[PDB]
Formats: sequence, C-alpha cells, structure tokens
Amino acid sequence: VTIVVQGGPGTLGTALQAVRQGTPIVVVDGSGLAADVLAYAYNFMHNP
Amino acid sequence: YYALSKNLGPKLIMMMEMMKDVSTFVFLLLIFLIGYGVAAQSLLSPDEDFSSRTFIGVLFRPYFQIYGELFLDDLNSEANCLGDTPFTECSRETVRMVPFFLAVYILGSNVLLVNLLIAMFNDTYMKVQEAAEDLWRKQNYELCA
Amino acid sequence: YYALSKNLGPKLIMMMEMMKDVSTFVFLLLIFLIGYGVAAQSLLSPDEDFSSRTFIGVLFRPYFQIYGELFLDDLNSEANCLGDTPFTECSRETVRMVPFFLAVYILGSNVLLVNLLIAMFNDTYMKVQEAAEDLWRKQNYELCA
Amino acid sequence: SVTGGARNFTLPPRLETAIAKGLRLAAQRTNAWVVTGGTNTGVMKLTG
Amino acid sequence: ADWYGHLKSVTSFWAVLFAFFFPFFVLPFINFSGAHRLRRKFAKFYSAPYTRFISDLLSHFVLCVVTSYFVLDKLEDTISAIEWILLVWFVALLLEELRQMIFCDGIAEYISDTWNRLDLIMITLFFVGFFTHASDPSNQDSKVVSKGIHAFLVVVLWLRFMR
Amino acid sequence: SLQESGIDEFDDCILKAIFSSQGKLGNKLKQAMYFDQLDVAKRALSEASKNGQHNEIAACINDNLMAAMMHNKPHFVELYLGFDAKIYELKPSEEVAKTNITALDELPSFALAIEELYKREAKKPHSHVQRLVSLSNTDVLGRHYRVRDLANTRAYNVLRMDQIFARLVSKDFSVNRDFTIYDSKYDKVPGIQFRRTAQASHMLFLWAICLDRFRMARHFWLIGDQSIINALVASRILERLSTHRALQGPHLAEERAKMQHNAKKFEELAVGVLGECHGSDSHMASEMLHSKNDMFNKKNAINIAYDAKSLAFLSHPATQSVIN
Amino acid sequence: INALVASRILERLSTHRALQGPHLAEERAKMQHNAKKFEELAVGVLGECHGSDSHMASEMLHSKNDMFNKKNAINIAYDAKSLAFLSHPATQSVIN
Amino acid sequence: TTFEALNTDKFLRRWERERQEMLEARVKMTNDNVVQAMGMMDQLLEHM
Amino acid sequence: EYKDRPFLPAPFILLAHVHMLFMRLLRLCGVHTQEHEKIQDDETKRKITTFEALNTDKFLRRWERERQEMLEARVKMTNDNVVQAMGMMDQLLEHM
Ligand SMILES: Nc1ncnc2c1ncn2[C@@H]1O[C@H](COP(=O)(O)OP(=O)(O)OC[C@H]2O[C@@H](O)[C@H](O)[C@@H]2O)[C@@H](O)[C@H]1O
Ligand SMILES: CC(C)CCC[C@@H](C)[C@H]1CC[C@H]2[C@@H]3CC=C4C[C@@H](O)CC[C@]4(C)[C@H]3CC[C@]12C
Ligand SMILES: CC(C)CCC[C@@H](C)[C@H]1CC[C@H]2[C@@H]3CC=C4C[C@@H](O)CC[C@]4(C)[C@H]3CC[C@]12C
Ligand SMILES: CC(C)CCC[C@@H](C)[C@H]1CC[C@H]2[C@@H]3CC=C4C[C@@H](O)CC[C@]4(C)[C@H]3CC[C@]12C
Ligand SMILES: CC(C)CCC[C@@H](C)[C@H]1CC[C@H]2[C@@H]3CC=C4C[C@@H](O)CC[C@]4(C)[C@H]3CC[C@]12C
Ligand SMILES: CC(C)CCC[C@@H](C)[C@H]1CC[C@H]2[C@@H]3CC=C4C[C@@H](O)CC[C@]4(C)[C@H]3CC[C@]12C
Ligand SMILES: CC(C)CCC[C@@H](C)[C@H]1CC[C@H]2[C@@H]3CC=C4C[C@@H](O)CC[C@]4(C)[C@H]3CC[C@]12C
Ligand SMILES: [Mg+2]
Repeated sequence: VTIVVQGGPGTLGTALQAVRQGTPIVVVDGSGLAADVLAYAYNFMHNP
Repeated sequence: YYALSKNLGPKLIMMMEMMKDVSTFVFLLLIFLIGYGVAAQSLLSPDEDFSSRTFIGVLFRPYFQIYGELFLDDLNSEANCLGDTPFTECSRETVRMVPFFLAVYILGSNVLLVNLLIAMFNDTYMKVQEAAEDLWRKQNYELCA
Repeated sequence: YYALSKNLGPKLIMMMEMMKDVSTFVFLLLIFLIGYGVAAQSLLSPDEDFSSRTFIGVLFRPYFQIYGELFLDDLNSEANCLGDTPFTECSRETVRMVPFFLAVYILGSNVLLVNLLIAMFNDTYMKVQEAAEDLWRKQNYELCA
Repeated sequence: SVTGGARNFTLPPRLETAIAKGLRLAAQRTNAWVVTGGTNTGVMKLTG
Repeated sequence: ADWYGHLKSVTSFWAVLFAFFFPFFVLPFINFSGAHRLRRKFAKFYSAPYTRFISDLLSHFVLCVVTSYFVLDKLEDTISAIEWILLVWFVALLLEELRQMIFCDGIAEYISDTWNRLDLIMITLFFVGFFTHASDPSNQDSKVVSKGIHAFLVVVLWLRFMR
Repeated sequence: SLQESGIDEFDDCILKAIFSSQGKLGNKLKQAMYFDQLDVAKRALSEASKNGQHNEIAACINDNLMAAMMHNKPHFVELYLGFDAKIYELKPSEEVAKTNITALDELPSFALAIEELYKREAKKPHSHVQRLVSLSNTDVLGRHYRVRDLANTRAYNVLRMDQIFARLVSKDFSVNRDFTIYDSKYDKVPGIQFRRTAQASHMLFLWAICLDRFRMARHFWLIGDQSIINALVASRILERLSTHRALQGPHLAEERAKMQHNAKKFEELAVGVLGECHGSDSHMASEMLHSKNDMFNKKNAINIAYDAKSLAFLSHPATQSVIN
Repeated sequence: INALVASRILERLSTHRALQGPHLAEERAKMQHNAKKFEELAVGVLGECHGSDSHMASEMLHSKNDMFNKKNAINIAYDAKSLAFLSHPATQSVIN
Repeated sequence: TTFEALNTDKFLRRWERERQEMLEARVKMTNDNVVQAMGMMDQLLEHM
Repeated sequence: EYKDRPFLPAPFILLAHVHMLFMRLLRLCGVHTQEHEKIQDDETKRKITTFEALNTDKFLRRWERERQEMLEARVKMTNDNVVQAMGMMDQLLEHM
C-alpha cells in the first residue's frame, strides 16, 4: 500500500510505477500539490 | 380492643409473627440449655440420686442466666468452695470448670442466640411494616363484621 | 437433625458464620479484658505475691462484668473500704479508682464492642439470609447422600 | 510505501498531526515494513 | 513488593515466625526472588520490613507479658532486676522515639498519628512511676502510688498493642 | 478526503486498498484482524463464497485461526467457524524439538500450537500462568512430586496442564486423551469428523479456561459436546483459580473477583441447559442426571456439581426432583 | 367476583397438598404472581368504579350475589383473603 | 447426548432472543439503524 | 513506618542506635568511608513522560468510547439524528 502525501513530478513517477506494476495506491485529498491532481483525476474519471 | 388505632393494630400481628420466631428461638435455645444444665448439675452435685430436684436444677439456673442474672454467689455457695477468691480452694477440682462451661454457655446464648433473635425480629418487623395498613384495614373490617 | 426443616437449616450455617465473628470479638475483647484485669488486680491487691489466684483474679471478674453482673458489693468487700457510701473512707487511696477504670472498661466493652457485634451480626445475617434456600437445598442433598 | 514531496512539504499542523496519528496507529497495528525516500527533508523526515 | 521485598509472595504468618525463631531452619526454605549465598539469604530475609514488623510485634508482646508479671507481682524493698530490664528497655524505646522524631517529615507529621502520642504517654508515665518507686524504695505507700501509676501504664500498653 | 471524513475511516481506506490487491488472502485476513473490521472481512468471505472459490479460503483460515487465537479476537474465531474451519489441522509457528518421550511423540501437531499459545501467554511479565507452573512443583508429564532443559523448554505442554487441571478439579478426575484417532487411516468411519474437532475444541477450551477468556471458552463449549459437565468443570477450575496459592495478594484481588464473575457465568449456563431440560422431557432429564460419566470415576453430575461446589445447580427444580 | 374467585382458586392452588415439594416452588411462586395480577384487576375495575358514581359503586358492593349463598363481594374478598381489595377507598368507604 | 445437544441449541436460541429483548441492545440497534437510515437517506438525496 | 526501622527488637535496638551513631560519626562527617546515591537518566525519565502521555491519550480515547457507550448519550444522539433525518426528509419532499 503506497500513500501519496502532497508531492511533485517524481512522486507522480512513483505513483506511475506503482500503478503500472500493480501496487494499489492511497491518495489523500485536501493535502496539497500532486494529491489534488490525482484526486481530481480519479474523481473526474470514476466518481459517479 | 387495640385494633381501632392505627399504631397498635399492626403491632399485634407483628407480635404474633414475632412469637413464631420466639418458638424458633426456643428450638435453638433448648439444646444449649439442657446440655449446660446436665453438665453443670453433674459438676455441682456428684454422687447424688436422681429426683425432681435434679430436674429443677437443670431447668432453673440455665434459663435465668441468659437474661443477665448470674448466680455466681449462689454457685459459690452451692459448690462449697471457700476463699476470698471464689474458686481457688475447693474440696473437689471439678467444680472449677463450673464458671468455664458458664463462659461458653453465655457465649452460646447471651451474645449469640439473642442477637440472632434481634436479626430475625428486624427482618420480621420489615416484613410486617412494609404491609401494615392493609392488616389494619382488614382488622377494621373484622371489627365491623 | 435440624437440617430437614427450612427454618433451622440455614440457622446452623448462620450460627457457624456468626461464630467466626465471635472469634473476631474474642480478638477485640482480650486486650481490654487483660488490660483492665492486670490494672484492677494490681489496684485491689498491692504487695501480694504472684500465683494462680492472681491469674483467676485477672480472668474472672473482667469477663463477667461485661454481661451485666457488676460485682460492686464484692469489690467493696475486696477493697476493705468501710462506710455507708462504698468508696469514701478506705485505707488506701488507690482503690477509689477501682470503679473509675471499671467505668472506662464498660464504656470499652458493654456499650461499645457488644454493639459492634450487633452490627457484624446484622451484616452476617444479611449475607446468610439473601442466600438461605440454596444452603438448605445443599444440606437436603447432604442428608440424601 | 510512503511517497511525497521532499523539499516542498508545507502543511498546517492540525492536518500534519492527523496524518501523523493515522500513520502512527497504522504502523502500530500493522507491524509493516515502511519504504520511504532516504533523505532528511519533509515527509520522509516526518515518517522517520 | 516493598513490603515483602526479597521474599516473593508465598509466605505464611507461621512460616516467617518459625524462620524468625529458628535462623538455622531458614536456610532449607529455598531462596525466594559458598558463604555469600547463605549470608545473602539471611541478609535478604532480615532486611525485609515484614520481618521488622513481626520483630516489633513479638518484642512488644514480650514487653506486655513481662510488665504484666511485673505489675501483678509484689515489688521488693530494693530495685529488682526486672525493673532494671524495663528501665533499659524503655530507654531503648525513648531513643527509638527520638530516632523517629529526627528522621521524619516534621514534628506535626510525627505527632498527628495517635500511636506516637500514646507511646509518648507510656514512656512519660513509666518514668513518672519509676521515679515514684525509686524516690524511696523502703516505703509501702510509694509502692502503692507507683503501682497505681503502673496500672495506667499497663492499660495504655495494651491499648498500644492494637497497632 | 482528509478534512471531509472522520479520523477512524483511514484504517478503512488502507484496508480497502489491502482488499483491492488480489492473491494474498491470508495476509489480507490478517490485516483485517489487525484493523478489527469484522463486517468488512465477513463481506469479503461472503463475496468469495458467492463467487465459488474455496481452496484459497481453506489455505488461509487455518493460519487465520492460529493468528486469531494468538492475538485474542473472539468474534473472528466465531466468524471463521461455519466456513469449514477444521480446528484439528492447526500448525504452530516454530518447530518443537525432540525430547525422547513416547507420549510426547504422539502429539498430532496442533498440541504444539496449544503449547505455543501457552508459551506466548507465559511470556508476559507478572503472569499467573508462570507462577502457577512454578508453584505446581510437578514433572514434564504431570506426575506429582518428581521435581532439566526438556522440563524448561517444554514446560507448558498440554498434558502437564491437563494434569494441573486434573488436580485442580479434585483428586479423582483422571482425564483421558486419544491421539491415535488423529490419522489418515481412520477416515472411512462416518462420525469421526465430529470427534476429531470436539475433544480438540475441549483442549482449546482448557486453554480458554486458563487465560480467563469467556467468549472463546463459550464458543469452544458450543463446538464441543457434554456441555453441562464441561460447564461445571469450568466453574470448578475458575473457582480454584480464584484462590489457588499465587492469587493471594492485594494487587490481584479485582482480577480474582473477575474469576468469580466468570465462574458465575458458566454455572448460570449449566442451569440454563438444565432449564431447557426442565422445559421438555423431565423424565429424560432425570435419566440424564442419573447417568454415569466416563470423564470421572463413575459418578453422576450432581456429585460433579457437589465437587464443583455450585449452589445454583443444586437449587434447580430438576435436580431437586431427582434428590426428592 | 370472577377475579376474586380467580385469586382464591390460585391462592388455594399455590399450596393445596400436592405442591409442597422443593421441586415445584418457583411454580407455586408463579401461582402467587398470577393470583396478584387478578386481584390487581379487581382493584382496577373498582378503581374505575371509584372514578365515577361512587354511590352506585357503594350500591354494587352492597349488592347480593347469586353465585354464592347471598353474600356481598366484601365477604367474597374476605373469603378470598385479598388485602388489596380491602384496602381500596371505595371498600373502606362502605366499611366506614 | 442428542437430547442434550438439542436442548443446548434451544437454550442458546432462547438466550439470544432474551438478550435481544433487553433495553440496552434495543437502544443500540435503534441507534445503528437510525445511522444506517441517514446513510440511505443521503443516497436518496444524492439521487434526487 | 517499618521501612525506616533498624530491625533489632526493643531491648537490643540501643545497640543498633550505637551502630547508627557510629555511622553518623564516621559517615557524613570527618573520616567518611563511602556515601551511596543514585540519579535517574534523562532518557529514562523522557521514556516515562512519553509513556505517561501515550497512556493519557489511550485513557481519554477509552473514556470517550465508554462515555458514548452510556444510555443517555445514545438516547441523545438518537434524538438529534432523528431530528436531522426529518430535516433531510423535508429536503427530499421539497425536492419531490
Ligand atoms: N528525494 C529527494 N530529496 C531531496 N530533494 C529532492 C528529492 N526529489 C526531488 N528533490 C528536489 O527537490 C525539489 C522539491 O521537489 P518536491 O516536489 O518537494 O519532491 P518531488 O520532486 O516530489 O520528489 C519526489 C521523490 O520523493 C520520494 O517521495 C519519491 O521517491 C520521489 O522520488 C525538486 O525540485 C527536486 O529537484
Ligand atoms: C427454650 C426456653 C424458653 C426454655 C423454656 C423454659 C422452661 C422449660 C423452664 C425454664 C424455667 C423452669 C421453671 C424453673 C423453676 C420451677 C420451680 C419448680 O418448683 C417447679 C418447676 C419450675 C416451675 C420450672 C418449670 C419449667 C421452666 C419454666
Ligand atoms: C480437647 C478438649 C475438649 C479435651 C477435654 C478436656 C477434659 C475432658 C479434661 C482435660 C483436662 C482435664 C482435667 C485435668 C486435671 C484435673 C485435676 C484432677 O485433680 C481432677 C480432674 C481434672 C479437673 C481434669 C478433668 C477433665 C479435664 C478437664
Ligand atoms: C476447645 C475448648 C473446649 C478447650 C477446652 C479447655 C480445657 C481443656 C481447659 C480450659 C480451662 C481448664 C481448667 C482451668 C483450671 C483448672 C484448675 C486446676 O486446679 C485443675 C484443672 C482445671 C479445672 C482446668 C481443666 C482444663 C480446662 C477446662
Ligand atoms: C475474649 C473472652 C471470651 C475471654 C475468654 C474467657 C476465658 C479466657 C476466661 C474467662 C473466665 C475464665 C474462668 C474464670 C474462673 C475460673 C475458675 C478457676 O478456678 C480456674 C480458671 C477458670 C475456669 C477461668 C478459666 C478461663 C476463663 C474461662
Ligand atoms: C484521660 C482520662 C483517662 C482522664 C483521667 C482522669 C484522672 C486524672 C482522674 C479521674 C478521677 C480521679 C480520681 C477521683 C477521686 C479520687 C479520690 C481522692 O481522694 C484521691 C484521688 C482520686 C483517686 C482521683 C485521682 C485522679 C482521677 C483518676
Ligand atoms: C493524663 C492522665 C491520664 C494522667 C494519669 C493520672 C494518674 C497517673 C495520676 C493522676 C492523679 C494521681 C493521683 C493523685 C492523688 C493521689 C492521692 C495519694 O494519696 C495516692 C495517689 C493518688 C490517688 C494519685 C495516683 C496517680 C494519679 C491517679
Ligand atoms: Mg513509634
């Protein structure tokens, strides 16, 4: 289980190689920089 | 004629249901009485023939020694022990246990069975006094009938 | 043979668990007894040699003065104080504290430790009487066994 | 695995104690092997 | 754990009383929680506060029995050796009460207990009774007044024995 | 969401990311047992039983019982039973060494897991288990007055604690075990999958009468048979655990009062099964109370309750109907 | 009248001669509990008769019964030995 | 033994029914069913 | 009381006082042999204060869970959640 707390470009690279190697991720929304990007992308794509 | 008043009317029914615990205390008391009476009348009077006077001697002093009247001057005159101290220089040495059995008896009776009767009379007065006015109204109807 | 009836059967188990509080009252009572006995036998008889009669004098009258039998005529004859008032014109002035210690003793024992034993016997009869019928049914099984 | 921004970490203390209390109870109850970045700046310093 | 000390938890009253009265039978009792083994055994046995409590009980019971035999018997024309033993005894209790006076948290913390007031009362009335008897030993009335003070002494000795 | 959710939803979202990964079902149920979410793991096993998978569940749940007995979760061991739990196939964490004993070599590999649970129970400081074995003064096979490395590393075996409970009831228990039942050759007989859990559940019931755990002893009392006799044995073992000789200080007293409270709950359970036996067929209940027991030296259950000293079982009207 | 007959029949069922053992005692205590419920019901109907027209309730308690040998309901309650029916204020108004 | 096992199951069903007839478990299941009713009501609003 | 006593009984406690006066004359005076004292470490007392703070937070979380397990707070949150359910239900009607 990988937890993304705020982050930058290399944090999105570790999230990219976490998802592309099948490791599930936890993104905490409302925290900051890249976690709002990942939460906005998942809430745009899959949230009904 | 005490059933007209609201106080004395439940106190009669309380006195009858206390007299049942008195008969319970009779069945608890007669064992210690007759046992200390046969033992004390044997230790005071050895080599004496059986009569009705021995039966008065097993009924008289045990019963009245639980109410506070200790007969130690009369037991000292009865055991024929002479001295300023009441039991040192007796003729026989078996009468010096006549206080000692008496000690065990009043520890059987004066402080033990009597305070058991205060405990049963407290539970008896609670079992009457939670339901007193219904017994008074029943006796008011029995006065009318 | 009292275990067949539903009344006397818990009263035996109540009498044994009251006899444990009797032994507790023995351990509380022996301090005041032996202390007033050594003090009163020293104040009544000065310049007297120790024997078994002194040990009868420290065990006999303290024990029987807590049950109501006060020996004040025998203490007045023992202290050799002469008068219509029992303690005014004595030979020695230290025997006039022989009632006074006695006053403190019965305030130690006759009104204090005995009423502590009524309080422990009330709690003992409550701890028996909330669970009496299970003890009676257990003794009915022990009669059958 | 914990990932995050190293030198751009700037959070309020209430949210930092909330993430720290959740990660402390998760690391206490989990007995897990925590893989972070190795450097002493930011969220790896906080996880250490 | 401060009360038992190095004695674990499984000890009776009669076990520590029999090991107090027989120091050579203490050793078979295993050590709970060559020369240094047995010595550290009676060092950790006699360093416990429970052994000090049973030593002060039994020693105050030996006092109350010995002063009961002192007060109930007749006094002599001279000072007897049992009165000398009670004088040296109560000096040792007077040095123990001054030892508890200096090694305390205060004067009021010492005197706020009932037992320290009572033990001073019995030390004060024993020195008043012994100076009453030893002011004039060859008089009967001084023995009468001294046995009258010693009656109050043996009453408050039995009343201290409740501690 | 950090500020829009609660503080106790973060363990739910880590456990939801744990259940998002597939293929690690024993470690997924282990982190479900660590995060104490019972209904989420019940929904996971219900979705796995609905989808038709059973072989990953039957691999996972034996180590999940072992970890749930080791970490004291009673609702999880209530939950994993009913899903073909198979209590007798438990395996320990480590391997027991050879001790050159013919009785200890016949133990069928779950008794070492019971001894591993006893060794994990005795590893806590100020435990009553280690002081009770140290005040037992017995051998490794449980023989009285026979007091080694074997007797120290294998000091908490199940036969020694069986002899401690056999002395803890009375002087006439004489507990029997049959470890030659647990074999692959005795498979053609029908009812033995009853018997191979039930005595085995009784062994874990004795571990759950040692550690003052009421819910797990109630659940293994539910699984095993002879419920009245084992409830009165449970009340006698907790009533002799409530004094013994090590629980005599002032620092254990509410703990030993807790022992009295558990003892009272099992004797209420014994009355309640006999209350159901007073509900219907009381002549059959009178034949049950007159029936002899093979777990004692041929005495019936009223003599077992008198040796237990149980007042509520003697005051029942069916027992008083047999006595009257 | 049927509630006081119910309390008297359950109060004589609570002893009789067959319910004397230790094995029936909670059962006979159950008999006492039912008996108490019907005597509460008798008080409650008379409580409704103390709610309105108490002179008509006094004529009801003075009325003779054909189910007995011409005795009124206070004598029926005394033969029932019912303490709660005798302690009601309408019955005590008739007695007073 | 089968009569004892059937009476054990009848006692545990009757004790489960009597344990759910207490006031504490009734107030507890009333509280949790009102919380689940607010969750299903929040699903009804979001659907409206 | 009995932590600070010298052990030897009353008759012989004067010999222990002479021994205590000899240790008072030798030690904490001139010609002292040895004096013994002990001081706790800072990391051990820091472990005590962090253990005390973690047990304070575990007690206040357990006392908050036990205070919400009482019947009064359960009836109170049941009442306020039913009032909030009627407010969300009034939003559902107005939406219908
Ligand atoms: N691990 C690091 N330590 C120190 N400095 C770093 C690191 N990674 C990047 N930097 C530099 O510090 C600056 C701050 O960038 P941040 O956004 O704070 O960190 P980020 O770029 O997200 O680095 C992510 C890195 O951290 C780990 O969690 C993860 O493994 C990833 O490699 C960046 O411009 C970068 O050049
Ligand atoms: C359990 C308790 C109440 C015992 C009951 C006391 C009865 C049995 C005893 C106690 C005292 C006894 C009396 C004592 C003295 C006398 C005088 C004698 O000339 C005839 C017998 C007579 C009259 C006794 C009769 C029986 C008696 C009343
Ligand atoms: C265990 C207990 C109950 C034993 C019972 C004690 C009785 C039976 C025994 C023990 C001591 C005995 C006494 C010892 C000495 C004497 C002195 C002798 O000149 C007369 C008999 C007399 C007075 C004995 C009477 C009987 C006696 C009191
Ligand atoms: C368990 C209980 C009953 C113990 C019994 C105590 C017995 C053994 C003791 C207690 C008091 C004792 C008596 C006290 C004094 C004397 C006077 C002496 O000159 C002869 C023996 C005699 C008469 C004793 C006999 C034995 C005696 C009765
Ligand atoms: C705490 C209370 C119960 C004290 C116990 C009382 C005992 C120890 C005392 C009280 C009265 C005493 C008795 C009083 C009188 C005598 C007669 C004498 O010739 C021998 C001793 C003897 C027989 C005593 C024996 C001991 C005795 C029974
Ligand atoms: C705290 C309590 C114990 C106070 C003690 C009271 C003492 C000091 C008092 C109370 C009663 C007093 C006694 C009363 C009367 C007399 C008679 C007189 O001719 C000589 C003194 C003498 C014998 C007194 C001595 C002192 C005395 C014993
Ligand atoms: C504070 C209290 C307890 C002090 C104790 C009081 C005792 C120890 C003292 C106080 C007063 C004293 C008494 C005062 C006067 C007399 C008269 C004398 O001819 C004989 C002694 C006698 C009778 C004394 C005996 C001892 C005595 C009673
Ligand atoms: Mg002191």
